[PDB]
Amino acid sequence: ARVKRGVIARARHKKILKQAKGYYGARSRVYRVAFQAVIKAGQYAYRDRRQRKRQFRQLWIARINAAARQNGISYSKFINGLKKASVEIDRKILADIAVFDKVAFTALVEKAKAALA
Amino acid sequence: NNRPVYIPRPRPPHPRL
Amino acid sequence: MELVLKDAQSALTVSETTFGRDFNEALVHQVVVAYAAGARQGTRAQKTRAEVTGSGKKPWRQKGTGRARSGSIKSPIWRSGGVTFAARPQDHSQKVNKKMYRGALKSILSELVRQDRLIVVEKFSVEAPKTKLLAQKLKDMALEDVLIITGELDENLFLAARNLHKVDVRDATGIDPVSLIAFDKVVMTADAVKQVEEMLA
Amino acid sequence: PKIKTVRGAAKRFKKTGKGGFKHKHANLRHILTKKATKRKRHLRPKAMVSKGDLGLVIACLPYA
Amino acid sequence: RLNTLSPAEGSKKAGKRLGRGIGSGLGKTGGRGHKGQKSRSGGGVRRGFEGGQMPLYRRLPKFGFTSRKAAITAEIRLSDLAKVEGGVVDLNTLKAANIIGIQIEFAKVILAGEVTTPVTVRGLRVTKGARAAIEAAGGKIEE
RNA sequence: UAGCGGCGAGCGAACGGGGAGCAGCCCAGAGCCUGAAUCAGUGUGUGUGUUAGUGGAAGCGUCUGGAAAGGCGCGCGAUACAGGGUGACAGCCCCGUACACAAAAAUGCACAUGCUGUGAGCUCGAUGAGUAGGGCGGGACACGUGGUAUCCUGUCUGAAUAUGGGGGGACCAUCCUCCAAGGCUAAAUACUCCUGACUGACCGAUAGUGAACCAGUACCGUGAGGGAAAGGCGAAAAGAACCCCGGCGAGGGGAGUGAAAAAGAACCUGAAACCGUGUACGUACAAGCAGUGGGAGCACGCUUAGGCGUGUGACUGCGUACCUUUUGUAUAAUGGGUCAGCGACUUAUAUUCUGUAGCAAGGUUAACCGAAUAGGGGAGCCGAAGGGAAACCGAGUCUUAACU
Repeated sequence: ARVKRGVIARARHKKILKQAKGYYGARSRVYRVAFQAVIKAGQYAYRDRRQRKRQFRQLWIARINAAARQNGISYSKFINGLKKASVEIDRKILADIAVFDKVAFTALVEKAKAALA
Repeated sequence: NNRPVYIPRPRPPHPRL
Repeated sequence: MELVLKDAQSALTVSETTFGRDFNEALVHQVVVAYAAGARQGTRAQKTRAEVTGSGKKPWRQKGTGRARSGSIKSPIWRSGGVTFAARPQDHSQKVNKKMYRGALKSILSELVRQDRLIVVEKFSVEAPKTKLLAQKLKDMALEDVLIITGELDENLFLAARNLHKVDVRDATGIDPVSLIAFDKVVMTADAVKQVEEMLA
Repeated sequence: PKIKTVRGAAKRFKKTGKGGFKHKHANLRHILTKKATKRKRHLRPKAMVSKGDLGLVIACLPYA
Repeated sequence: RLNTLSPAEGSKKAGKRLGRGIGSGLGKTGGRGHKGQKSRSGGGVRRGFEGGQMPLYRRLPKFGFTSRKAAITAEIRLSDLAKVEGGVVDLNTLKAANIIGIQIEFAKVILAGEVTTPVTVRGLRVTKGARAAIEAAGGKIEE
């Protein structure tokens, strides 16, 4: 019972090349190179699913630090005041508030200053 | 398309560093 | 157990062990698989690197050539000659114990009775060797795919069903598990029934 | 073809009831004057094959 | 129904296929490790090889001898003693029952229990308990 | 298994049992009786088979369509729905098929009847000599010279002859069995260059024979020898009249044929690498496995009028291919130019373990017979009893004079 692998092999190669669409040069044309490119993209995607969380955390802290300093308080002092005042707002909301609602942030820093003092 | 090569090559002074 | 009739309405006595035993799924499957394997003939073969026409001369020298080392034109990784493990004519028939064969046959017969796929009638015969007569006889009985089992094989019934694909005529001695399973309905004559217990025991 | 028993093995091991093997001790052939009677006496009876080398013995004589 | 029969669970295993991908488990040498004699095609050591050390079947001395008389003797159980033929048992007519074999010419009766019918044995040997067993049943011994 | 064996690797019987098939004779010599059976060769006659062949049943209307054998509806044949062909899938269109017949002439086989040649039956006698055996050197028997029987032979010797001789595994005696030194003999057995039919969980053009195509050809070698590649238009050539550009070209555009000409002979389907034209976006101050996470702008469409999708992607964080081999590789260690196709744990027989199924102190047959995957066949194998080197004993046995 001879088995020909032309149909199955062509299906597998098409699937990999489809996933390699948009890559430069042989990385999107040649299967031997495309397979390596697709696998590497898989490793990076897994790794960056974790770096994204920390990258955005850094961005929020920088935004809060700029906004807090503009109000006359350091980031570390401002966060400590919130903890003392029992405020559970996280960095994502704090950065969002600072960008859009300046008055709300002014109230927060005022609350933080009162708790510290 | 085989084209066997029957070309011997000269023996250079071996590295023998 | 008791086997009812549909034409003469006559009682029949048959041992329940051979017609009322449980259905052994595993046992029947093995016998059916064994029967199919025994039907093969395994008439096939390829040529190994020793049986391929050619010569043992090395295509090129071991060293100096810039290409891969090669030993013969008949290597399996070469075009036009090879087959690493060439097939040979083999027998696929497998052994089945006598008791296991009998047990599967008893199991099959019991379940046919349970699914009312087995019909027992009196002598089944055709007056003349005409397929038209046999077709009429089976038409009024609402049977299209039937296996006729008779105690004695008569040329008249054999010739009538020869050109009927859906109809088979057989003797009690020549009974196989596959035929009983495959056919939708099985019709057994009174004589045919008796020989079954004697051979099945 | 059927397996061939190692004839040399079959002349030195005998199978027992529980699947073990008995063999003669291997230090009672010659050079016996210098040996103590205690050591010669203990080597006289047959002994059982150890577990570690039992697997080797099974392969050598698959039929016996 | 021919397309409904299935085998019992655990009857089939599908076997092991070597060198078929990474996820299949045993690929890339298919479970025979890295380089070495055992990893080669057709490699391995013959039976009893210990890597050059004197094999066990050579370190030990051969002993004993084979007795031809042992191949022409057999032992008779009490259980099968009473199912030979009526109630008479002898060196002959045991081959008819097929419990010794054609070539056997010496036989003994040992205590295997389950003897009820009284039987007579001529030309055989009853060890110690076979004599007691048949006598209780009602047999007799004569040579 | 018994044995053989640097007792290593390995080699490996016989007796006996079950089957297939069975058939026994002649000369070494005279007499009586002499076609007296059986054989071989040539004529006649019957039967059968081969070499050419003959007949061989039964369907129409509508729908789709280039064309129906398809769908729908209603019929008939079948001792013929085995196959092949026919404009898509035919029991009923064709060739066939089951079945019933056919031979002027040449032939194989089994019989009866003629001729030719050796040859029945009985009595008596005879009954294979340089041979058997032996010494020396080898070989064959499972048996390697070992305690080595038996057979064959190169060399040198050498009986008895039936009141005799051979064998029975060194050898001797007693018993049992047979009669060498002369021959003939079908059956069961082995194989297929070749012929016919049939079959296939065999291949389907890098497969299958090296060869599906006038292949052992082209081609290579002084020679022996080695040894390719290459299948597919369409149902039917209906294979493109004619016109136009062009060199009375090539190639092309129309026209026509066709269901279809991106079916036009460079001809079914027509993938990938590779090479191009068009459109959108990005790119000429920016450094590296070329991706990934975030992400503006732009171009297309969608509902809503905010986004969602598709493509591109400035800028920015992180990020030195894969395989192999290694203590350890981005390594400047190995391998790969790319694509497509092919390419590596198989098969047979034994043995052990696990799962599962049947039967159970029982289980199971092999060859073979079998109108046969049935049923017969129990030869045999494994198991229920072991101990001992063995005789032998036996739920015990061995060890020992004997066991606390």
